[PDB]
Amino acid sequence: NEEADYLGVRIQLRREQGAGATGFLEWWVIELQECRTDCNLLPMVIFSD
Amino acid sequence: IIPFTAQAYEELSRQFDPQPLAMQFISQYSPEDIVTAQIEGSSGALWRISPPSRAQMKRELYNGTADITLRFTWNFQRDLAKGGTVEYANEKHMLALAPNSTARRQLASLLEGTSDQSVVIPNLFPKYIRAPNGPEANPVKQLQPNEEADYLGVRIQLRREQGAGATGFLEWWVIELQECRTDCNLLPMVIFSD
Amino acid sequence: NEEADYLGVRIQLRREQGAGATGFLEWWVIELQECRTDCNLLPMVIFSD
Amino acid sequence: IIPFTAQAYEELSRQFDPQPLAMQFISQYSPEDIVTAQIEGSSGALWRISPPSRAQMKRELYNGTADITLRFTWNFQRDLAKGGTVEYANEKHMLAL
Repeated sequence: NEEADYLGVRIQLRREQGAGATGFLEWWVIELQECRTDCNLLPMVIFSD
Repeated sequence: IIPFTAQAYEELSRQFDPQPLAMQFISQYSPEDIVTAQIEGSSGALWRISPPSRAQMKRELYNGTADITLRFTWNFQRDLAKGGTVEYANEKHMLALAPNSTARRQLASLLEGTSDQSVVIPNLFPKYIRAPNGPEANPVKQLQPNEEADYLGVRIQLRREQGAGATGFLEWWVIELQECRTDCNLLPMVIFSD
Repeated sequence: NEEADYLGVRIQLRREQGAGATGFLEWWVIELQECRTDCNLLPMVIFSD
Repeated sequence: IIPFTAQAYEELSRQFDPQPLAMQFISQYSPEDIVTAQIEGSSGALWRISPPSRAQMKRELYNGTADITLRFTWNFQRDLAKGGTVEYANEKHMLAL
């Protein structure tokens, strides 16, 4: 189904501030929508010729 | 990366109609072979310069007796699945910012963050570049016959988001063309791909 | 002696703070263990075929 | 990237004169083939590391029971217009801390 068989990605914004000012260490986190184990890992299965 | 319309090709032709060597060069390329890279004039990266490196750069701009080399580089990635043997065609321009020059002092005052003043650096941006089937992305000597003297002046600014507090300085450089009239946030680089 | 003839590296953490908050401009510095002149330079000798 | 002067080649030769295998290797290269890359010892990038990644690295250095691999990598970009079929020559050293 091409695009319809692609996994949903849960996106988060992590914003370390350090409780003070506007110093914002900002980075994005991505998780798979259906993660159960190892939500910190996105297993991409690559078939190398 | 926008390919030339037939109108942009007629406009480039009308711009260079007085130079028979420029028209002889333009006539070797199709509107599909000529691309305008609309390079955004805000740096796509924050300037992560170490505080001692910035203090050294400030000392070298104000007090340095050696020429400080301003290097403008371009590098064109191509589709190897469309053919050719070279994925990357690149080259560099290099202006010597002479000691005590106006541009060197104005780029030194930008580092103080006390001035809304842009530095203008003449002769820095080759508008017309050949991307040949080899690795060397040479400027078009037929469209820029005075070489460095036909390169556009670049207005450089330091943007310094602070957040009104402390020394947390989100710093990045902005570049504009000296003669920008429309879209000053874009630097149209005209690339002739072989 | 392969690994035993490799130079020791002195590593430092530089931490510009700006005397305030947790805004930490952090970067690593590396020096050669036996640096005498130009400790800010690591001379790698490359034999190009 | 500074090519070897004839003096730097004589100095390298005088450094390795006691090792006949080293002199046999040095004698295969010209002063133009040997370059000193003067790598600046300050990182050319700020260490962005996320605060949780830094806290994890600190926990793994102090309390980690597994060996933490310190990987030193070098990668040499070459001019394809000077010839050869390989733009990038690279390798890695890996110390188990």
